Amino acid sequence: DNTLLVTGPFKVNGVPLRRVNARYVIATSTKVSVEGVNVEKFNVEYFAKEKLTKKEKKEANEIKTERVEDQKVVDKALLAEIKKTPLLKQYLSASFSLKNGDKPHLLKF
Amino acid sequence: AESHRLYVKGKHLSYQRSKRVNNPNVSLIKIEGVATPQDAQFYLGKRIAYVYRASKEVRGSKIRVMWGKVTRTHGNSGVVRATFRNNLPAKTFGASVRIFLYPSNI
Amino acid sequence: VEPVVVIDGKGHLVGRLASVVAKQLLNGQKIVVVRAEELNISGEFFRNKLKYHDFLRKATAFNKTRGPFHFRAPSRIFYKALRGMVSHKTARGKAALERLKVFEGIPPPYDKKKRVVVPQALRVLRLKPGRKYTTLGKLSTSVGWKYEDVVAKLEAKRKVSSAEYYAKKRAFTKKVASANATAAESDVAKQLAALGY
Amino acid sequence: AHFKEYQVIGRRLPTESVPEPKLFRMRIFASNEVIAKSRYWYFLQKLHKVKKASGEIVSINQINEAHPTKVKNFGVWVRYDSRSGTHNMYKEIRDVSRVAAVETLYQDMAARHRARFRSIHILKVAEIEKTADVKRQYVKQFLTKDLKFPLPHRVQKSTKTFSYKRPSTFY
Amino acid sequence: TDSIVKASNWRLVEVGRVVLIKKGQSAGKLAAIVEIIDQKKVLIDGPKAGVPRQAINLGQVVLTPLTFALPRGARTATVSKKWAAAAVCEKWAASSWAKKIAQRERRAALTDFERFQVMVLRKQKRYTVKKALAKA
RNA sequence: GAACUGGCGAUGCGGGAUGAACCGAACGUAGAGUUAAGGUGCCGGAAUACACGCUCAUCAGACACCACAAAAGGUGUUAGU
RNA sequence: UUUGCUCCACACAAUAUAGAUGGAUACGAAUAAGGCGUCCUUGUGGCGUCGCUGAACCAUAGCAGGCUAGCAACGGUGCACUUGGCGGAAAGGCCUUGGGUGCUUGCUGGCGAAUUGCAAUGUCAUUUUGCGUGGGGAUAAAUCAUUUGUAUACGACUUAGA
Repeated sequence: DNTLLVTGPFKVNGVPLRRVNARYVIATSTKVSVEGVNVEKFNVEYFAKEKLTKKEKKEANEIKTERVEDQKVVDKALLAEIKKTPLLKQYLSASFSLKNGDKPHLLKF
Repeated sequence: AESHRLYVKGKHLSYQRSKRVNNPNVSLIKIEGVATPQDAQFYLGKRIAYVYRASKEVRGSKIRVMWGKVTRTHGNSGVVRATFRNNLPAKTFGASVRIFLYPSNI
Repeated sequence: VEPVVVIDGKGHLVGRLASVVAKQLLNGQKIVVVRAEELNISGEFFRNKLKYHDFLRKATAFNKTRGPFHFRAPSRIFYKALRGMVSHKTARGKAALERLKVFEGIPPPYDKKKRVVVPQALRVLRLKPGRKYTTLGKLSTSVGWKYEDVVAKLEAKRKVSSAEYYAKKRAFTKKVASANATAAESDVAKQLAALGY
Repeated sequence: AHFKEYQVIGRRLPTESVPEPKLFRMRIFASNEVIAKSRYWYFLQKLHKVKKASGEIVSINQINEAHPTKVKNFGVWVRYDSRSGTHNMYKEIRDVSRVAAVETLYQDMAARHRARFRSIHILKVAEIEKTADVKRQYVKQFLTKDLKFPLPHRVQKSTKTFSYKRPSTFY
Repeated sequence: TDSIVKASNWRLVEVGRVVLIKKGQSAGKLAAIVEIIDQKKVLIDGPKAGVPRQAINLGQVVLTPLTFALPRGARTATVSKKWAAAAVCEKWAASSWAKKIAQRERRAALTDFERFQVMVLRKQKRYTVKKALAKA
């Protein structure tokens, strides 16, 4: 459904296996190789919300075990590729933000 | 860190107008940093949010948002034209407003 | 870009500075103008004195108290020139004009802050060398301003204190530049030089 | 506008009493072909008994400058109409090509005598092949040996509305 | 004693003066002034940088402190030969003006990972400099 | 007071600050784009654009209709014969 | 005037915002001249360097920024104190001494984050007021009425009265 499968990895910055919209990301020039990861398991039916009825109203106020060992399988294959070039773990752990004087039409990502 | 801004600041200057007749359906936005239409062409199609506060809590918040988008450039100095779902209230001439980086082409 | 912009009014042209500043206020930038006694007006001092006398003639005949007020201070002359360019009779104009305060000299809220200039209103960049100009403080004390010498004495005292500040600042920055030069040509310095810093 | 030079060659329409007319040629500074042909017919109506309905134009060709990177001195002879009469003038211009020289000539006449394009007639323009035939001091000034001069009072236009230091006009 | 004046020299325009094109189609290259048209415009040529031989207004160029020998009205083969002989391209590159230009375009060409890297390196350098700022 | 035409009267709209007649253009209700006449320092939407010159006024000058100035002069300054 | 008034701390409400979202980052003067460094005979001095814009400089990694372990230094920074100054133009701020305490991303590790479901400002600021606590602080005047006549159309003014 025209979505991008992404991961943090979850060990680095706490972002799980997820899908995002391609119009809501910035493709940086930083590139790592993801060969050696078996992502053909995931599809549109892998992420189902189990839609809620109108009667169940949350007045005041969990995770799939299949999802958590799938995350643990993929992120240990990603971090082995991360350890080759230096400072990528720190780069992926740090957040992105615009400082004073940053012009996004002149910035290269 | 200490900064978390993921948008570009801008100012709501005025409506689209002639010398004596204004048009509230199109607003004029000064994005900071850009001083030419060729640099302003990067920001076309980006979403704009005007974020303001009110005393009465409506749906869990006292902060209300008005959404819009950049449509075209205006003039020679990087001012852009913007259209909103409901037009900006014209007391916000000179008020700050947020230009987000989505929908991104990069 | 800034919360408050402090403009040193020395050497600036009155109309060009006022047309810059009025657009800044209407866009929503807070402006404070200091040293208003050192503004410049192009033209002879006698021409501008004649212009002010022509302005000073104009008053309401049946009651002078409700006529045009002829303010004499240089800051209020600048305020007149700027209120001419802001549509002051509307609520937007009043809200713009309350983002401005103009002073003779540099008061103690702003003597420790940073002063900027407007290069498109500077006299040395705008006028041809040879054209004659005026000083707004001289014109204003010719037409009736009473406080030209007390501002000069206060400005002399402030300049003495500021030079005492600047000597310490220069010594500190020479120490910092010496330490940066001696701590350069290390591996982090060469990597930063390769990366552009 | 930005001028170009054309040769325009035309003639009268051929009749049985006289075929092959004499094929007059003129050099016109104009913005384009239409203005060039209009000025050609204007000057031929001033010279000979012909008009556009009675004649035709056999050729129009752009003449670009032979050496566009040689610096020349041109002497230009001009008629112009003032508000009271018609006068002849001779002005000489140091410039790199003929079309640019007549462009600065049109600007110079419009600036110094308020003469318009409709009032200026270009009699001729010719390169002065030898120095000391230059007769005006404002162009003879630039022909001296080892000419050099400074440019005092540099003004640099800024992009920002606020500058954070007092500028310098050293060059 | 002896008479003292402040000389106040600045950057004469003459033949052989090296200029930097400020704006236009070249916009940042070097040229050499071949001849002087009038007070406001000159004929320049920039044959190593690919600037064509042209007349140009003096407000579109910036004069550099570099000068080399040319006769007036020299054609582009002689201009290129004397430019290579005087070797003014690396003499321009050795200046802090050209280093500032190169620094500006390098900082423009940095990416986000490189910006993270210079932030880490600047933190390390700031640590050692502020450690040096405790003994003097 | 006449002749030919176009208008106003009977007609709003953009421009000329302002105005029956001038310039542009004639009108169902809306959306998008492009312009006319007029403009782009600020009021005021839009270049304190670019280029060549001229002018310093102890009543400068600043745009058609249009809201005025002449004869005569000036080693003021510029360009010419 | 039945426990009122002010200040301090947080506790909850209400009230709005001419419009935070890394930092208003301090010589003066000249511009047909300067700034900085250095040297000397200290000057309107000699020598070197810089500008050609802030496209700078500083700051900037961590759950909107967590919980822990170690190394290297004796630095950097925040908070409440504390010593000494300076600042009256609208000072209400700037500098400094000492100790405490927290953090340190200068360097190397360990654990956590998901489900806000493909975005929804996704809520983090400061402005005023009230009501509670519990801890200090202090115990007045003005007006009407009477009177005066230096005042006066009436108000107002000037006087007096435990």
